[PDB]
Amino acid sequence: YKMPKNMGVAPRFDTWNEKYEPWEHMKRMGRLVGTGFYIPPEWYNHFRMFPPINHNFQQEKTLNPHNASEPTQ
Amino acid sequence: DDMFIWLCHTAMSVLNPGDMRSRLIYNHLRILAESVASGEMTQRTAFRFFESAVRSPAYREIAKRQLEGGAATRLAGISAAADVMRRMGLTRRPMSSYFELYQRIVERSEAMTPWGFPPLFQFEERLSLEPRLKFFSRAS
Amino acid sequence: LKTLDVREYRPLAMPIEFRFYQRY
Amino acid sequence: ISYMEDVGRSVKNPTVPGLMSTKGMKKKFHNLYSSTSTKRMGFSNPTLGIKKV
Amino acid sequence: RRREENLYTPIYDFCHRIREATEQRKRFVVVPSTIETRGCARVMHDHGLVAGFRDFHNDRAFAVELKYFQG
Amino acid sequence: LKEWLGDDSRALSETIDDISREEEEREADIRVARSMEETDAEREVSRRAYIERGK
Amino acid sequence: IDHTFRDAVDAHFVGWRSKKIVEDIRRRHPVKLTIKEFQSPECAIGKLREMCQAMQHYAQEKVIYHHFTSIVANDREASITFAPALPMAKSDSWKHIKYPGEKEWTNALRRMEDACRKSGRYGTYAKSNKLKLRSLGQTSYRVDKYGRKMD
Amino acid sequence: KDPQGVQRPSPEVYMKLNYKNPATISRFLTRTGHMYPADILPLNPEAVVKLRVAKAQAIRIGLYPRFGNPFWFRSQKFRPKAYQENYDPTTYSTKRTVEHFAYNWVQ
Amino acid sequence: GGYMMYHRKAMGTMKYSKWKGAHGGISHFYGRTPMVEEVRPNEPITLVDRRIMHYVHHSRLRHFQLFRSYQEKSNSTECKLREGEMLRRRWHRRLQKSFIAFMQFKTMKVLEDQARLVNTYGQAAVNAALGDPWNATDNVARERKSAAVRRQVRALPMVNVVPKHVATMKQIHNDRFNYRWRVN
Amino acid sequence: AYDMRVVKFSPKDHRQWIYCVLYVGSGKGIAGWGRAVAPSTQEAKKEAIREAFSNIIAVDLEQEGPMYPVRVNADGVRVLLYPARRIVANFRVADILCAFGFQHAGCRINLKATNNPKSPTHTVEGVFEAVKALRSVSEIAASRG
Amino acid sequence: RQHDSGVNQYGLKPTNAYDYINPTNLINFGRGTTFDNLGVRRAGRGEIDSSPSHSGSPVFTQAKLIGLSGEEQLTMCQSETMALRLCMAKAGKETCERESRALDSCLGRVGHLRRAMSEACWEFNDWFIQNVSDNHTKPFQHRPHDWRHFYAQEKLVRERQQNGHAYGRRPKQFSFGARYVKTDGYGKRPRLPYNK
RNA sequence: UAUACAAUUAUCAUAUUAAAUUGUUAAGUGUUGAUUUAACCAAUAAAAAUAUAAAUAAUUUUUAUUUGUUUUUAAACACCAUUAGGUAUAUGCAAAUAUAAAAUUAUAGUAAUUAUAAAUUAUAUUAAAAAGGUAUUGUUGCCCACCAAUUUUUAUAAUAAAAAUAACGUGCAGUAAUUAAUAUAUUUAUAAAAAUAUAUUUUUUUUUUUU
Ligand SMILES: [Mg+2]
Ligand SMILES: [Mg+2]
Ligand SMILES: [Mg+2]
Ligand SMILES: [Mg+2]
Ligand SMILES: [Mg+2]
Ligand SMILES: [Mg+2]
Ligand SMILES: [Mg+2]
Ligand SMILES: [Mg+2]
Ligand SMILES: [Mg+2]
Ligand SMILES: [Mg+2]
Ligand SMILES: [Mg+2]
Ligand SMILES: [Mg+2]
Ligand SMILES: [Mg+2]
Ligand SMILES: [Mg+2]
Ligand SMILES: [Mg+2]
Ligand SMILES: [Mg+2]
Repeated sequence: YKMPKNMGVAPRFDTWNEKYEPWEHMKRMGRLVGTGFYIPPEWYNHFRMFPPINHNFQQEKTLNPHNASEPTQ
Repeated sequence: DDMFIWLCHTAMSVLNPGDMRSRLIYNHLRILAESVASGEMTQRTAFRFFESAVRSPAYREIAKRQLEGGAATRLAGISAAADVMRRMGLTRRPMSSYFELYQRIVERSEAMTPWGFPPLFQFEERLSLEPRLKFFSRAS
Repeated sequence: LKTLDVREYRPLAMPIEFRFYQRY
Repeated sequence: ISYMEDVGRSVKNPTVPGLMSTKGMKKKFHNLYSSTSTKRMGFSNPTLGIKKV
Repeated sequence: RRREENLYTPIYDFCHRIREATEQRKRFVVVPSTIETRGCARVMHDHGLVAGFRDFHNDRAFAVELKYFQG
Repeated sequence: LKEWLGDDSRALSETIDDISREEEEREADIRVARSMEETDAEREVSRRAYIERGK
Repeated sequence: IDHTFRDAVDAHFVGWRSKKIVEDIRRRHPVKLTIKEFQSPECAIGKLREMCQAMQHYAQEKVIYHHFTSIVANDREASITFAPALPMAKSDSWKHIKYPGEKEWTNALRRMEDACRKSGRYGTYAKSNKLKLRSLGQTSYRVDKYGRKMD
Repeated sequence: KDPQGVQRPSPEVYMKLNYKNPATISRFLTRTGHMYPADILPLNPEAVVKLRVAKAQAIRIGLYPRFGNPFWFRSQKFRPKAYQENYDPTTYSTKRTVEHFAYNWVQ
Repeated sequence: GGYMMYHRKAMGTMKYSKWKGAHGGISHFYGRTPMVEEVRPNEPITLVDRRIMHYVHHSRLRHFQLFRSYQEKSNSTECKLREGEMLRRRWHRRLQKSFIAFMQFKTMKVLEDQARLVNTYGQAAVNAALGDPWNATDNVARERKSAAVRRQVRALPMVNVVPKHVATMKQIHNDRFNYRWRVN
Repeated sequence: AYDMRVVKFSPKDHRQWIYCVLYVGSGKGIAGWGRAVAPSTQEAKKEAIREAFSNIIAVDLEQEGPMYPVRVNADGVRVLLYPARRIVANFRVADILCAFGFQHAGCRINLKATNNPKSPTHTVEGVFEAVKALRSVSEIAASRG
Repeated sequence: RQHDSGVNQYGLKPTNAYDYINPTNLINFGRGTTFDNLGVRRAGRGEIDSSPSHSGSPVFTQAKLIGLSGEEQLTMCQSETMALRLCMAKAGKETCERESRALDSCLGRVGHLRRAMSEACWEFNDWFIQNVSDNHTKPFQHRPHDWRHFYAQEKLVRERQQNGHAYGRRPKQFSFGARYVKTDGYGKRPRLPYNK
């Protein structure tokens, strides 16, 4: 049984984005700082009051090519 | 030094990042830069932060009053991106910031589909490109 | 059949389809 | 190119075939010399040798 | 399609429509319209689990607007 | 448009046949597959050699 | 057709291989029984005799006719050769199943003894003293892994 | 724009895809008379039906040969014969592309 | 016994065997003839033949005929082979398009280079370099140049190579044109 | 846990690498877990530790335990984190939940305790995954406007 | 920091649970492996495991694309060589070196042309690796079993036509001339399988 | 000894809303003979092409109907056997993977499990670059049946069946593995198994967008 060489290290093509998405870090850092025991990094001190955009969703989660996901790009 | 790569992406890899002279978007970029240096953020995370940052209500529909295909002019981007590296203390010798940010763009200008990037290889991920083929890299 | 394993064979691969069959 | 001259072309194939027959000889490729296999472990691939083309 | 299979209900696939449309991050779902289904919608919209809803007095279906927060 | 065909026939035919011959003898130098080359003798030799391998 | 087999061989093998070789004789083929692997010359002929005395036993009941051709009793090879009868005119003119008998055996025996003694090598291999692990199952006493009793 | 041509042939042609037009049968076959595989010369399914039926009928009536394309040369006008001198930006021909690359570089 | 025409044993030459059908003039092959070429006067038939054979080979007709006319294969192996062929084709197409989409970029960079040459030496000069007859005083010069171009454009007949047929031992494939192993 | 895996660098060369699973915690509301495969024991320990500080999670303790059931599975390990009167859990899971400062949580791994797969790795990764899926009440309230 | 995030000190950084049980996977992907060569799974060029991939099957035909060194290979000069060959074959009284001059001119250019094409092709290998290749990470599309689901869709259809019964069933192959060798009352053409 | 499946996606045997069924065409003689095959032997050789629309959706067909076995060779190929032939493809009979299920084996008491897929394995003509492992420091690797003793359960078919098992003797069936394997079908038989007819990759790939 022959398979493509790097299938061992093959990325998860649906979910590999989640880890890096800004909201995740906003929430995590949000309840980390809330503890009182963590010095907030400065980006948090900033985006604390300018939280990122709501309805930008990846194409991985929404399987629509025609959806224009980003106001920017 | 990877900082310059990041800034190259924010300048050239983003269609219509608003008016980059305005103190709002400018501050977004500043903060994210200082957070890519000092390792507080992943490059990918800071990039997705930048493009998802809050700009102005009905953004696209104000964009229809300036842009046709949504591609803004790249001068404001580079002037801001050099400005940030100067005002933050990023380099010991002042000029180096601007020079590198400029140079890395000029070299990529000759490449096929220059301002698009595969999303996996664009930034830090498990599997990477060899140091010669990395994108805004000094070794290309 | 022979009630035991004549071969000692351990594949280390864990394909996501084999494990969670509720979702794939 | 040294010594150029205006001399005329000759008849094609002026040379008479040699006394040794090249026709009756069979060409050997694979087994010709003796080789040492760099195969480290495992059974040798059945497609290279041990498999009709 | 056969005997051993479950017998589905407008509530059953109402919930699964909404669940799947929430997983794909859609703004609108077209969903089965029965008394207790649009009842369920009004209650969810009371508690703010749903951005909005409407029955167009279409016989089969009506529509629900989903709400997302923090991604 | 149809064909130029040079001028005289035999002068063309000579060339075509020449290059067909040259292709024939640049072909004869290609490596064959092991199986085509060897007899049934060494096939059976390698067969026994393989069967008995467990000793 | 040539059948080569070892010196140590089961009754079983003798039976089915006998029937095989006779079935091959029936079709007019060349038949030679050969021992190229043997502990002793004596053993080698023990088996040649076994296979042959099984062969006539089976081939006489199905009544297929063949004559014994060649005994080569040699250093590296202990062998006998049988030839079938060509036609039914050959079966009716000569009706015989012809085998070697004690004289030919014992003679080519002593000839093998001398031939092998002359080269100084009395067999290709000989049995080894190794005892593999053996279970006997149910026993009335203590037994070590090799199948031997405890003193 | 047509992965499997629903455009080929243009409308008029359908009229003549019947059994009595050996010529118009022939412009859709090979020089041997066999059909082209779908991914070579794509045809609107109507045309394929009409064509295989046509060739069948024509054959059993004696109006088309069981092998061969009798109109092969005449039909060449109808096929897009592509000159190596022009460049069609859409080709699966990898030779033509590199040929023009060569040409311009040498220029 | 009765064999088809593409059968191995088809036209036998033996003391018993006798060929079937009208064999000359208007013949057994009457409407069965796949190709016909009127030989152009003063054209060797070797160009004709190599044209026919190149045609058949490139369109994979000789492949098919060799394949089916030698051995029987069940409809499953035939399907497997044909669809495998077609999917390998599909893949390589999607490779070619990528190559081409790059080579059009290369060609663009070349044309761009040519533009830079233009504004270094001026347009007219570049045109001179490219064979523009600015030195043509009268029509006779023009007709010399165009006579040159005529003698270039006239196409000498191409002798296109046809890969030989490889005869292997038990013939797993009689489509064999190379010595590489194949998956049957 | 510590463990040993064989690492083959070539058909001759074989190394013995070891395998660490641990979790860093402070009862003040912050924990994290890590695992690593390294050449030596000390090495894998340090690696696992920086892998655990990379993955640090925190918990909002305003509510002191989950206010709704969290049903979530790590790879092949189905975990339930539910509200309880006190802390109830397997000893290890329990002082993991104590590392976060939970008073009222209670938690169960894989229905019956005998259910496969069960490894020390699985036991840790499960409860950490579960806690990482937990939503604070304030967050829920803003979520509905 | 000083190197990649997917690669730590001892090898590829082991994210999924497969890496911790099988950590040969971190440090060895083959005989083209070096230590800088982990996380970049493709190895250098002209080197073992240097080949780029397209939908999982590796690209081993590159030269055949630009028509350098292929059987289908692009030929620069034909008209010349043919012209010169004609000259040689016609007569021996007159010898034309004019033809041999046009030809050797042609060749003299051809050299540089070829080096150009090769260079452009290596640039294509680079581009193809950056913006197209998946680095052997996706399932093969090029053999029929990979498309099994597609064929299934077709079998299903022929089943629903048959009243949702015979799956994977096909008509019995009859004979070379089944239609004309059979008497009235027996099936002369192969029926649908359900119809038997 | 008692002590809590799933219900969003699960491959071997309990089918079910479906448009089919029927078409009379082709092919055949000139003459003195090495065709086919890796190699043998029998011995005239050519051939059998056409159909869409339409049939309405669901609610009591489950003793009904239905899933590649088929008269006629005075017609061949093909296959099986061997100069002496057999057979040469849906009018009888024949439910059956397309999944409704609760740890492996086992006729539902036998042994204590089994099955499994991406790490690792040097030579396939690019201006050197694509490849498989039932093994696990890995082919001097493992394994497969018959052929003795014994042990144990039983639904006793040449010589009962099944399970434990470490002898002796044949071989070399399997790990793309010396004519690739796998499933069904039919035949064959010292023993693995082998021949043919269909499907198929848990086998390795080679790639004409009218020439
Ligand atoms: Mg295999
Ligand atoms: Mg591998
Ligand atoms: Mg096992
Ligand atoms: Mg394996
Ligand atoms: Mg006969
Ligand atoms: Mg247990
Ligand atoms: Mg490799
Ligand atoms: Mg069932
Ligand atoms: Mg008993
Ligand atoms: Mg028994
Ligand atoms: Mg074997
Ligand atoms: Mg076999
Ligand atoms: Mg085999
Ligand atoms: Mg089988
Ligand atoms: Mg047998
Ligand atoms: Mg069988």
